[PDB]
Amino acid sequence: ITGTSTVGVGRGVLGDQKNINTTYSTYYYLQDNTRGNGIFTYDAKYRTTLPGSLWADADNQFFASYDAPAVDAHYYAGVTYDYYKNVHNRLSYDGNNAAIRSSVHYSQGYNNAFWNGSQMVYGDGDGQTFIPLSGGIDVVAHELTHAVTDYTAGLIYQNESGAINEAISDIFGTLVEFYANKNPDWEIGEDVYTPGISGDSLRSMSDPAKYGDPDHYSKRYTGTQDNGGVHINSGIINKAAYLISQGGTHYGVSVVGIGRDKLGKIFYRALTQYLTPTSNFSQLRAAAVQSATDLYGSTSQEVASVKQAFDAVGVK
Ligand SMILES: CC(C)C[C@H](NC(=O)CNP(=O)(O)CNC(=O)OCc1ccccc1)C(=O)O
Ligand SMILES: [Ca+2]
Ligand SMILES: [Ca+2]
Ligand SMILES: [Ca+2]
Ligand SMILES: [Ca+2]
Ligand SMILES: [Kr]
Ligand SMILES: [Kr]
Ligand SMILES: [Zn+2]
Repeated sequence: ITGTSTVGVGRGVLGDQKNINTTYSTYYYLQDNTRGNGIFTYDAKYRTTLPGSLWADADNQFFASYDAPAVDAHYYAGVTYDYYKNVHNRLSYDGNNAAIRSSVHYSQGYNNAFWNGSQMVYGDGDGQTFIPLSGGIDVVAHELTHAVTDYTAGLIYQNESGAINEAISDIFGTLVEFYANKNPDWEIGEDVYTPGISGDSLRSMSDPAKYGDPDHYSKRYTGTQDNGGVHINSGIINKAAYLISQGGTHYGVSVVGIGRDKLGKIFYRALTQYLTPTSNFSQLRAAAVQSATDLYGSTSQEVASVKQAFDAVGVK
C-alpha cells in the first residue's frame, strides 16, 4: 500500500519484544519499506485462501496473542533479507529485490510451514506438536531459502536433488540463526517444536540420527514417502555441512573444520553457480569442491575439508 514508513512494537511467539517496520495509511500495516521492494505480512485468518489480507492494526502496537505469529514472520523475514544482502550481496530471493510475502494463521492446527511458489506460509501448530512456526528464525529462514533455491539452482523437490534442496534450507536457516546470534545451534525448529518437551527439535544437523535421519549415504532412504525422503536424506548433507564448519571424526573419517562463514560462502556459491535442478549428492560434492577451489584455491585447507566431509558421509 502507499503510505509512510513507521515503526511499531510488539511481542513475538516466545514473548520477546521487538520493533517492526510498518506502513501507515489509515491503519498500520505489516509492510516494511526499508528492505528491497518491501516485506509484507498477511493474515490468513485460519483459512487456506492465500495470501489473505495484508495485516492491518489500528495503533501500531502488536502485543495481542493473535499478533505474535505475524510479528515474528515479519521480523525474521527482515533478518533473513539482511543476511542474504549483507553476507552474500544478494537482494531478496530473486536477486532483484522481489517483494517478500508471508501469511500467518494458515489453516487450523497446522503443523507445518512452506513456500508455495510465490510466498511463505506458516501454520499455528496444534499447540502440542508445534506452536506457531514463525517463532523459529531457522524455520523462517528455511522457508525463504526455498525461494532462493527455486530462483537459482532450481533443485527438483524429490529424491537426491530434493534432499539437497532441503539441506540448503536447513544450512542457511541455521546460518541465519547464527547471524541473529540468539541461542544459535545446529538443530532445526527447536524454538517451536513440542512445547511440552525440552531439548528436542525437528532435525539435528550435528547428529541427524538423534531424530531418525541418516548420517551416511549407506543409510539413505529410497522409498517413496516424503517425496523420496527429502526431509530424511537431507541429514546426510546436513551432517557434511556441519563437519565442514565445525570439524569432527565421523565413522572414523576426520574433518578439519573451517567455520560457519566459509561454509556459507562455499554452499552459496555452489547453489548459485554450479547446482542444477537434477543435481545428485555426488554432483553436490563436485559443486562444493569447485566452489571452494574458486574461493580459496585448489591446494587450500577449505578444499581438503570439503572432501573429508563428503568422504565422512560416504558421498564420492
Ligand atoms: C513436521 C514438518 C514441519 C517437517 C517437514 N517440514 C519442514 O521441515 C519445513 N517445511 P518445508 O520443508 O518448507 C515443507 N515443504 C512442503 O510443503 O513441500 C511441498 C510443496 C511443494 C510445492 C508447493 C507447495 C508445497 C515436512 O514437511 O515434513
Ligand atoms: Ca494493535
Ligand atoms: Ca536456537
Ligand atoms: Ca536452530
Ligand atoms: Ca520441544
Ligand atoms: Kr532472501
Ligand atoms: Kr524447518
Ligand atoms: Zn523445506
